[PDB]
Amino acid sequence: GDNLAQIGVVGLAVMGSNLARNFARNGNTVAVYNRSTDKTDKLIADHGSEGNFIPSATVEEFVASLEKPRRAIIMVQAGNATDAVINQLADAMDEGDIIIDGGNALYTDTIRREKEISARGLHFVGAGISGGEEGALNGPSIMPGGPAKSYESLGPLLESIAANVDGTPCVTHIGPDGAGHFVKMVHNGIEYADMQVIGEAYHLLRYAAGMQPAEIAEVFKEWNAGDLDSYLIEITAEVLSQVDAETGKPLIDVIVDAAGQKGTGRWTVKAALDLGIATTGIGEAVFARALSGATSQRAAAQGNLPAGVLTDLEALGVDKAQFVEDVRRALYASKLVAYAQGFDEIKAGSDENNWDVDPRDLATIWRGGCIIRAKFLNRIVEAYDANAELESLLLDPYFKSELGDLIDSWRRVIVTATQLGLPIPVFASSLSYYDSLRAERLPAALIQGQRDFFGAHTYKRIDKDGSFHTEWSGDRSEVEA
Amino acid sequence: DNLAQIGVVGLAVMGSNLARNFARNGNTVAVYNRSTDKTDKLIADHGSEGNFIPSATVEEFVASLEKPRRAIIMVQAGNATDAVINQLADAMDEGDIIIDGGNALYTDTIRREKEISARGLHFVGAGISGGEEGALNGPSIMPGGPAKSYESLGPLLESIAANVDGTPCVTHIGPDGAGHFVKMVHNGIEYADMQVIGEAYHLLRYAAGMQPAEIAEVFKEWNAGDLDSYLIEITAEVLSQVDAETGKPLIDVIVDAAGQKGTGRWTVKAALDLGIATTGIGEAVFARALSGATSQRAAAQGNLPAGVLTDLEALGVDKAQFVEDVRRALYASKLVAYAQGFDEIKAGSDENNWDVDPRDLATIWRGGCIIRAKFLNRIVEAYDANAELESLLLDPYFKSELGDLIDSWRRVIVTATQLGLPIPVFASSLSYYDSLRAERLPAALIQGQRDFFGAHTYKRIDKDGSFHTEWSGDRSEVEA
Repeated sequence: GDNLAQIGVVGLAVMGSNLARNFARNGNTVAVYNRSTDKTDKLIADHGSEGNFIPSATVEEFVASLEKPRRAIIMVQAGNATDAVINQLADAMDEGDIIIDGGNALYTDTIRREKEISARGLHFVGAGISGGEEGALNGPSIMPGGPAKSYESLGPLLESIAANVDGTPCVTHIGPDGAGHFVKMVHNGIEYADMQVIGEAYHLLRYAAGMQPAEIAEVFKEWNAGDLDSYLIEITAEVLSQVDAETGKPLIDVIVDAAGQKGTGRWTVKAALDLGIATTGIGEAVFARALSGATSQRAAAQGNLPAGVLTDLEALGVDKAQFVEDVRRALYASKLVAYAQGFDEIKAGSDENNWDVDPRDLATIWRGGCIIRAKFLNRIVEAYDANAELESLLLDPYFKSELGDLIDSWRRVIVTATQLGLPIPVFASSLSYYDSLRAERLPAALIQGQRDFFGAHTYKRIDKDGSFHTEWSGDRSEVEA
Repeated sequence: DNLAQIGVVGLAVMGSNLARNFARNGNTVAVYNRSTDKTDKLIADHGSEGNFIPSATVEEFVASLEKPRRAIIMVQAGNATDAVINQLADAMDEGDIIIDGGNALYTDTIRREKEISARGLHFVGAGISGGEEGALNGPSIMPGGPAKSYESLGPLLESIAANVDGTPCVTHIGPDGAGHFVKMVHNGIEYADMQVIGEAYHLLRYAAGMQPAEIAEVFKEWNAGDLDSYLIEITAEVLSQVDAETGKPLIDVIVDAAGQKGTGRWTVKAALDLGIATTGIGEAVFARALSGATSQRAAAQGNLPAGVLTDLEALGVDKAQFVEDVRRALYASKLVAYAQGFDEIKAGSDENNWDVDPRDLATIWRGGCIIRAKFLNRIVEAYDANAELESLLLDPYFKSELGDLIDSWRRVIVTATQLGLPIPVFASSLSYYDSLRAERLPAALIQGQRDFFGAHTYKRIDKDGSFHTEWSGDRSEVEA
């Protein structure tokens, strides 16, 4: 009846609350539960006007106040807190019901949980939810994984709260089991890289070009008009514009430059290492966060490492404005490299786990409700639309056409930065990855040689299939392995 | 009597070679292998090398060991290793010693310690380097476990360990998984050492135009100086080898796909979760992953725009100043890799309660290991002078060297970029260096970005406490 809810949310911290309210604000009847009932009461009291909520003090009431097939969404801390609730819902649920973790869960746990829960006759969906607390309230990006029959009852509910971009719901069936939580973690990694490339551009503009932060804010606003158009560059301009009331100096000059990597960024570069994917952009970005928090080591390194002979833009004879454009092109290229790696990681996760994930879906639903939202994503959708089996976003004709006009600026940026001794982790590592991909012969041939010498590790040959070994200690003849 | 002092479980190449190491060094060695065919091949071929006491069952193997019983496990890492451990503990006496010598994950070793520690026994996780020739001819052995066990075990281990200037390349590392942890960091450092040699060889061949034969000759020249290493010495051989079938240099015929299928990745994962910037080892592992992506390489080869490129001739760069500039970029990039590697040891040591002495490692890595080089003595000296040295880069010797390395370092990154050649570790290392020097890093901006979109608080250089700016409202600042 109308006394039954279409969806329910277990765990009413700010995030679980915001998501329940979002379901209620878009005309869904929503059941809400929390072990400590005090939280439930505070939702009803302070936000009950936003729509039609059905509160329960027990798990068995919650499950009884839900229409069928029963959709419940868990929004408690990741790990053991989560498994607790999952077991409680299955004890109480009937066969054919759908259980959903919407918390930030390692995708390996999601596969374990999906096997066990499906075996118990139920249905398990792991659902990535970006946008933090704001997105959860006003429109997130939803990335759900589980049985495709479950998105049939779940899909239209999520399409009602999801961020909308040009009439299209920023949510779609990702693939089976852990695909959703996997793609959310890749998206958290591709954000560290986005924040890092912007940082690098800012650093080169402040210390090579001698631009104050208010003036750099203006340059980002103008770049936000072009191809780089993104929510992150938009807000970066707001931050650099800010002034500290107390001191009168730019707010950024009064913030301790120490940013922990205590987040998801490190899980992305780990699966990359496990799937054998060169994610140098996200890696360098995660590493750069670690280095910033080395307070004792930075204090001791300060002014104590030799710089070498350094020049400036004036002595090089470099026009400020030409250099600003060059940094913009270096930024763009480095973002492309980061994304090409991230989408490689997606394709490798998908093959390893037989997921059949469509990169087009991710590029489409990441246009709203998350921090990486940018017009840029549309060209990734188009690229895969033109060639499902594109071996790299770099090889898409549009992007390959762009690289043609980026490359010289990119090279000039790494050269100039070295000549002024300025930190450029992603810009420089992206160009090395680029020049690596385009090379006919890499120094791995010699690594194979070293390994065969010290460990009889074997090497393959260009002209003949199978493994081979040189009798290094012996006659230096070559034999089959 | 008629008892073995030490026993080896796992009679494949590592294990048979190890058992044969103990025997050749005049200990009596018990040998047992689940499948008995291997236990036979050993006695059949290498039984003449020393006194082996072979067993078909775990009971017989444990019956042949002198008390306190010492058995080394040399089998597949993972489920195969956890099984042999229970089979041993189910037959051993209180006070006996189980040693795992395989490439174990250090978190399983810490857990295996407490499981076995409980049952009255002692558990040792021992990193064994040097592959199969080192297992026979002299490995570096990095044992972690209870100190009171090294007393029984050390003298046996010192009898087979690689020996350098009369000092044995084995010593107690620290409690539980300390030994397996430093073995994993030694393997990560090995990838960086190999990658920097690659980058140099690449710039000598593609920027200077030297053929393999000539690169060999300049590598033996560098081996007389400060860079003396086993890796550079073998590199010159590899580079001199000619493939008989075609007549072209053997490395021109090798598929240039390394493959990161090793333990190099376990180092970066550990670094990532310990809050340590491992850009050298990281980029080294990344470069291996990239080399192996055949189909993406076939597709990108000749299809990505290079830009305008120059050569050394048009830059007016002298070949001889360039080859010495490359030598210094390699020396500095390797020094960055070692400093990050030793920061990971500090962190991992501090994360547990290990008190690991970095000096022991630089000392026992001088033999057995592929990374053995004269350079390690300088790391020992750096930590003798300052036990709390914040970075190897700051140790006065290393810092004095960097003074003379930095200008060549910058010219190499610059020249490589202008010739479109890939130099990942050389370039990652310089940004890390320039990061360490910077008074203000981009993390200040990142804190601002996070406070705006996630109310993720920030800190201030003047006042104390955490602060947030009402970005969506007044844009004022309110402590939280």
